[PDB]
Amino acid sequence: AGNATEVPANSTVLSFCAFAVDAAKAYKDYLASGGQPITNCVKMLCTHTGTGQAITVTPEANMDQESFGGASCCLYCRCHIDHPNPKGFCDLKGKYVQIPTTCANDPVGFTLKNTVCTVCGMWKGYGCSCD
Amino acid sequence: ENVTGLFKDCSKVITGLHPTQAPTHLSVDTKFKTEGLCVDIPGIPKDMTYRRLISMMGFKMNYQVNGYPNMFITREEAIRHVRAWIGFDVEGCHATREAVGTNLPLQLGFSTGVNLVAVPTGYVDTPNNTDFSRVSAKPPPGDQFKHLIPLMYKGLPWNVVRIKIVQMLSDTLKNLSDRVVFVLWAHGFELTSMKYFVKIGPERTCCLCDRRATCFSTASDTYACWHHSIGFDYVYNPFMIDVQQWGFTGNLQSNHDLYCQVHGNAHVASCDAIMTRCLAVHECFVKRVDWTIEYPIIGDELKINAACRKVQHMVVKAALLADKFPVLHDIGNPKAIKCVPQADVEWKFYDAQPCSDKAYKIEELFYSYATHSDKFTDGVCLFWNCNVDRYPANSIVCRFDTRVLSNLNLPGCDGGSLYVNKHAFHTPAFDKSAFVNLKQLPFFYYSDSPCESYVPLKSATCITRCNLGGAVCRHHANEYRLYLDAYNMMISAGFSLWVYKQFDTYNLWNTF
RNA sequence: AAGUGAUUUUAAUAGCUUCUUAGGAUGA
RNA sequence: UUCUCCUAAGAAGCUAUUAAAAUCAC
Ligand SMILES: [Ca+2]
Ligand SMILES: [Ca+2]
Ligand SMILES: [Zn+2]
Ligand SMILES: [Zn+2]
Ligand SMILES: [Zn+2]
Ligand SMILES: [Zn+2]
Ligand SMILES: [Zn+2]
Repeated sequence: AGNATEVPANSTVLSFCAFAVDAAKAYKDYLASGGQPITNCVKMLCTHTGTGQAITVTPEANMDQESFGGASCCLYCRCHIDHPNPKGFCDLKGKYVQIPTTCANDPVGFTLKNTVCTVCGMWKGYGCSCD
Repeated sequence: ENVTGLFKDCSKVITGLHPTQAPTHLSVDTKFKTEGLCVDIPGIPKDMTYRRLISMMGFKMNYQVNGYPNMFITREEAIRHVRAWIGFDVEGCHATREAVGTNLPLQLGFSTGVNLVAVPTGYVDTPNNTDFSRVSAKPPPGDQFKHLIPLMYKGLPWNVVRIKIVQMLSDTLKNLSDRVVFVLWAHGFELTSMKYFVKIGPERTCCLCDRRATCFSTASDTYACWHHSIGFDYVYNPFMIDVQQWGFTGNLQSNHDLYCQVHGNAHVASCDAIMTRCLAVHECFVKRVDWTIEYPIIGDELKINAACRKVQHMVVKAALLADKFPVLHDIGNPKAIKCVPQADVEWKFYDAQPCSDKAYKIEELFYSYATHSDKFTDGVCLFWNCNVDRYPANSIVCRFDTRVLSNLNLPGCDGGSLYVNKHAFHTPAFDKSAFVNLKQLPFFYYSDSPCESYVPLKSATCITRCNLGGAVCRHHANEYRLYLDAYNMMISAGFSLWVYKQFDTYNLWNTF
């Protein structure tokens, strides 16, 4: 035997979110007490000069952007739990995420906080110039 | 190593995963990996037809977060919370076809002797989300476990067994405590079983109540205490301890079987939970009474203790004033509290061990029948709440009957039971062989208080000059009825009183 | 086709220390 | 002849990785 896919560093934080009625606050309240961020997230050697958009089915990125694997940033999918949306379908699974390169280290964090805008297709407030 | 066993793929497929639909850097297949960083070739299409099994084996709960309490507790507070110990042992099966490399909880045994047989369900990965469905399973090979042959072939969906876990727990611990301390032995593939019915979070409060929160419901988002949990599914915030880490050697059945001689079974998961509890009960409370860990009041504690003190102050005074004993022996009283200060006997202190005070010259001895059969021949020996195998021929013995079950008398080790009432007393098994030299005591009431001036009571059990006369006085009727209340309440509590062979109730009459 | 973890022993390999040998060059 | 440094060889150890006997645990 059986193939293994996790490091001993992620043992504690994955165990916390597994038993959690509020997985959102649970992870947020881990980083709150300075727990180290979730590690070994899939990453993409993106050509890095491309159309900047929130989530994309094809790899793309800008100078200010960093492209990630989709199923890796869903804390739910990463922790193997149910998705609190309807249709029970993760939206992230199926696309590439483009994080702004400043908070690029903890990618699971960002998706928990800000969502996409459906007027231009950018993460609202981080370049979604709908001034 | 630097690679764990949690979430290990149990898939029987050779290939690995696309960039998307892949959890971690290791779950991505080997094809894309150029410069430690995957790249999406246009060619290989990502899968739409796959189900794949995830190994929920080997959790680890070793955090300290600012708001959430700890699952794993210490023995210090575990000993203070003895009203909440529920054994837990599971027995799973191996994943066999189209998967391999994990185990699925099949039989769930709890200390209250209720098995649960559950259809094998594991968490399985899909191209859309994760799922909770059946798995192909084969009972492990062995002549140790064989009764598992038709057990797998029948099974209750996991949603129905979650209701029974709360249905069971909420019945026992409803009026014993407000928490649950799961005692485990293996600590591993028991946490895997707890994934199926446990939830933890910040400390909430029971809606429609005022207590702590200890039960979860995912239909109506409300959390309940025990008495108000009807219809809920998950368990809230449990606590768990592991016995093997207390410095034990080797496997399980041996080390329990040094003390007890009853616990055993074929291999039933219920009989595993009983031994695991009997181990900690022995290990912790069988050779001391700490006197320093007080316990909360559940019910009738004050009244039961007061009645016990009253009857003890009563019977010993009656016996001494009847038989004119020169010397009175006393065994087992930690400190020196004279039950009847207004006596003539010399009250020597045949205590088990010196307890925090040398002021009243308490001496030290342990009592056994074969050792002290001919040591004490003068007067009568007071064995109040003693634990000796056999009592001598001149004794006033008040031994707790362990065959009576109540919210006060928890089950214990070696047939003996744990009587937790403001303190923890581990009395051994109540056997008739201990009272071969003794007899039961009749009920009576003897007071020297002068009579002063309603329903008339005519009972020869009470001994006063007023009732010896034709008319019974209101200065003794109420005392008689209150003593009767105390006596019946304490016998219902479970204490059993024994007196020497030569006890005569008529010898009290001529004292008047 | 093959359950789970821990401690173990040896072999294969890499990294580094010290020691010894040989070579080179500097300086007395 | 002495000093330093470098190259290589031999030794022992340390930690890291890989594969193997047996032991303990479920
Ligand atoms: Ca176990
Ligand atoms: Ca067991
Ligand atoms: Zn998801
Ligand atoms: Zn906008
Ligand atoms: Zn309530
Ligand atoms: Zn036992
Ligand atoms: Zn009277």
